[PDB]
Amino acid sequence: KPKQATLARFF
Amino acid sequence: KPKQATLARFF
Amino acid sequence: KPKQATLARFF
Amino acid sequence: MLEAKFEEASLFKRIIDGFKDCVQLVNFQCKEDGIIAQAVDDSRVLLVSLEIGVEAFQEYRCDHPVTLGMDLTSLSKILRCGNNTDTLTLIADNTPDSIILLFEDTKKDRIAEYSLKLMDIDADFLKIEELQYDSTLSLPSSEFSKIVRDLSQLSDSINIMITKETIKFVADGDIGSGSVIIKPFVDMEHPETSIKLEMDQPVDLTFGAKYLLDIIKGSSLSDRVGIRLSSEAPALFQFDLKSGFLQFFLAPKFN
Amino acid sequence: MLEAKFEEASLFKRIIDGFKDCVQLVNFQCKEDGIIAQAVDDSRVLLVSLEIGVEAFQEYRCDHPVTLGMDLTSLSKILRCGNNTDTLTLIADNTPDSIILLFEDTKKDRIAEYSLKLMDIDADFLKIEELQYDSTLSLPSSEFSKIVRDLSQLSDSINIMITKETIKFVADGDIGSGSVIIKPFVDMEHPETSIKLEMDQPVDLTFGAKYLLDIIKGSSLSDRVGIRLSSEAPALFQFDLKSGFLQFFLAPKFN
Amino acid sequence: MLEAKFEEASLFKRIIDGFKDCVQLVNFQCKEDGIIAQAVDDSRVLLVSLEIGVEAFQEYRCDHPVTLGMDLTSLSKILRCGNNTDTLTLIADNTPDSIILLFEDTKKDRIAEYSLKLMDIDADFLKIEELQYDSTLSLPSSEFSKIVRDLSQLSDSINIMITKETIKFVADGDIGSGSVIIKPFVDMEHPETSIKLEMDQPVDLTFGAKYLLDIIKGSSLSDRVGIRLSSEAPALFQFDLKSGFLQFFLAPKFN
Repeated sequence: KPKQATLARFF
Repeated sequence: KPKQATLARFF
Repeated sequence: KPKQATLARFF
Repeated sequence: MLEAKFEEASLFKRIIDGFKDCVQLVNFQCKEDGIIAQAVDDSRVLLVSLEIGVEAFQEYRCDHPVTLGMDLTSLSKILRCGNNTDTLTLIADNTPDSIILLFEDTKKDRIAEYSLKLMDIDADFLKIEELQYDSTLSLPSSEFSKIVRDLSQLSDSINIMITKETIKFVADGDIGSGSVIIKPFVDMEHPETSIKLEMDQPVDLTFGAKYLLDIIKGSSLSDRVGIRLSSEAPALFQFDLKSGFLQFFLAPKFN
Repeated sequence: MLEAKFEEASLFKRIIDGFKDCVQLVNFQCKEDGIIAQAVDDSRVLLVSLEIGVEAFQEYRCDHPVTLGMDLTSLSKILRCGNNTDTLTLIADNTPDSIILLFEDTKKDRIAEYSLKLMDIDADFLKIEELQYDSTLSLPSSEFSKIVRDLSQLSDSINIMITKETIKFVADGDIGSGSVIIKPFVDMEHPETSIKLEMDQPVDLTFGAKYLLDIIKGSSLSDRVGIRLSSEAPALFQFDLKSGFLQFFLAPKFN
Repeated sequence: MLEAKFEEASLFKRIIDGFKDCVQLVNFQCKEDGIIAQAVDDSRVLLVSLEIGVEAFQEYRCDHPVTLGMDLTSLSKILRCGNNTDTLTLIADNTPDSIILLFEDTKKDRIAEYSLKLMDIDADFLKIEELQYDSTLSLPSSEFSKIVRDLSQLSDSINIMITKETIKFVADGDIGSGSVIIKPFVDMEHPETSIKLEMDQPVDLTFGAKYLLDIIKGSSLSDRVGIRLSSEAPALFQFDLKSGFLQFFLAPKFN
């Protein structure tokens, strides 16, 4: 199961 | 704010 | 008031 | 021998629903001109007053005055059994320890008979009437209901203000404030939507929203609510049975 | 290879709803003449018995006898996915570890495929039949449902009494008592409302309302409920699929 | 001087309902070409983006850019007061500490005036746009809603897979697994039921069901949902106002 990324990776 | 009266005031 | 019987009485 | 036979079982069910949330134990003084009941809530702020109402029954036989002390929760449970619609007749003897509630269907046998043990209070029989009100108004009950439900989200207190040709409901709190303004009108094609006002002098009253939320439960009884207000008297909220009434008397917030 | 294809996904959904609240884990013995299932509740008082019912499917291919042990809560969750109405086909192999539930829409592609891991019980396969009942009756299921729901407010025990031409449901408690009396009738224009009675001898039985509240959940399955009662045997409550049945066997209260 | 007058009070009510469950405090940057709002949730995974939309009002007077910081719970409470249907006009001055919400009925006086104290954030004003998406699709919002609600019972993670002419939603958990497969189609007589797909390359993404359950609350706004997905970018979920939009940006599950 993949772990949840945040929206920080894209800003 | 006004405080709540009872119904004793009228009997 | 009658007490609850189980279904063991019939098998 | 009491025989209060309702045309509709929902009718008694709807009456009791208007009481149950403010008052629990209440005496029902049956006479020969119908049933009068009266109860005060625990905080001594709200008085509920009922009057049925011979013409609201199918039939009403009552040989001698009889008091029925009933727990309204228990009564509700029995009044949920009304297979709507069904005729409901209340039977009780002259010196009763219980009340028989009989449900009969138009096509029978489909008869339901319930018995309910009575409790004895120990009440006031507080029949006191009637005051001079500064202003009296009537509006659709469901309209008054929405107004109360809406403003109640804003504050524990709701203000009622009557000026010339204006009825104004105000709430004020942390969130912010809210004002509903309604003016008298008659729509000739839909007179049941009408807002009527009679003013002898202006009124600025402030009420506990806790109690008004209870009062508006009388909405099921009548499509109209009558409201009478005084500067130094309790407010009167009234839903009209046809005929008879359910009444609420509320003490306002002072100082 | 099992291929139990229902015409309606709600049909299986409605079947399982009649079980889930009394029994959790249950084996579904699939044969070639349909699906039989059977389970006892924890208190050993209620036995649930299911029989579908080749004619209740659109199709039913089942090469060899197959047992599907399923948790009904898990099964419910999958049966909530039925986009009503949708065709539902159960697929399972000869030696299965899971069951495939396929939802297909008439206009597709709008296909849903669910998989459910099986559990193994470890049951009785208790096929025992059938007794001599003193009285047997049938009435509208929704009618029997209201009767049970209503009386349940009064007592933990509900009494069923059959005399000559009379079916009588009685509850008695702290609040007070309650009696529903229904007589046999046929309405020729609405035969589905009919109350039918066959009596060999009178019956006075007392049942746990806890269980009857569960039993009446079979209401969704059939518009009629069949009730067979004996003086010294478990009661049989039966809702008829067209064709097949859902059955409940209840132990009464003695002494 | 802001005067955002909606044709329908439910319209603003329905907009705010799509936000409230993921974000609490949010600035509403009013311009003269409508209202833009934007907020991130606490976990920094979901970004909500709103654009109304001059043509979605009855009227929109806004002399100078104005920021309205509002708590959405408080705002909801006021937006429950919309006597549906009623016209709702938002009034706020150039340097405001509160926002006036005025409800007017076509036949008046039946005017409701609510005031709401503003809070100041302290936000990002994060206007960043726009990416190259591998695939973009549109389907009925209620369809996408059911798909999400259903699969969510099976797992905390929902997988979205786009191959050639195929949109595939997958969930996998303890209970078992579930797969919804939808193919592009147009029904010429009911174009609102259509499923549209544009693919530049396949996509295999996995999303938190917690967030998707929130996203699908935008269902009330539009009967269609647009979904744009990238291999290394946040997903875009969009419900179209007529005209304007509500947008959701979601971070997927990696490694």
